[PDB]
Amino acid sequence: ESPLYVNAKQFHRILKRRVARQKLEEQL
Amino acid sequence: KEQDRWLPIANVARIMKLALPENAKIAKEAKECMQECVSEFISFITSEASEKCQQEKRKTVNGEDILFAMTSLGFENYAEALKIYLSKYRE
Amino acid sequence: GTWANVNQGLQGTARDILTTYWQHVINHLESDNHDYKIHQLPLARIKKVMKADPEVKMISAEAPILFAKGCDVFITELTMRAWIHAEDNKRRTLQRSDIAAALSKSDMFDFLIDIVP
Repeated sequence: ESPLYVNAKQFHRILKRRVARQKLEEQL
Repeated sequence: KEQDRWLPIANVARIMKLALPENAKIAKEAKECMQECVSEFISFITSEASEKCQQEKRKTVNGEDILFAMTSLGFENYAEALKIYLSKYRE
Repeated sequence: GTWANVNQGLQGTARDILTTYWQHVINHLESDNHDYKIHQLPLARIKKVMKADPEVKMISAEAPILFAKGCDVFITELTMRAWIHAEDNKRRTLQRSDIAAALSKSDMFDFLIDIVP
């Protein structure tokens, strides 16, 4: 449902995309 | 500028239709989901390439940068297949 | 192997079909006589998705061209993977939950966890 560990090659980029998406959503 | 984040749904749905047998239907929410998935595919890979570019103080993201990002992020099959396409485009 | 993602999480007939689709893709990409003008997804819209990222500066024409091809393949293979679940439920309509089920079969799709929880 919500795993702690995901694809090791993708994890850090996933976190970085979450930050980027939050910034975009603030802009609206 | 907000709508820039997503590929056009009509084009996405068209590719989906061709991926399915002629008798198949696609739900509204499936088309929208796919639009979001493939749009994220671009942004996810692009972000990886972009950061490497920024770190190296380079200004242009090129084809090799996309392929490199693809293999870094675990899309090795995409990177290998598209390497063919890139070299052909550059000859 | 470099081709592990082609059938990761797939079994039987579904495995064979996705493998065959990838062979079809590879053979196409190895082809000459490519028209770099005609795409199912517009190069300009691909480039706009890329530029939505404020970190991106200049983009070589190569990059949207590669994404145009890669995105076609991505949509097709994910749609085909999703279709397995529709057929397993004896349905002719592809639903969102079918895409969600397909995603959970391969860790290649982990990047979509926030898009399709």
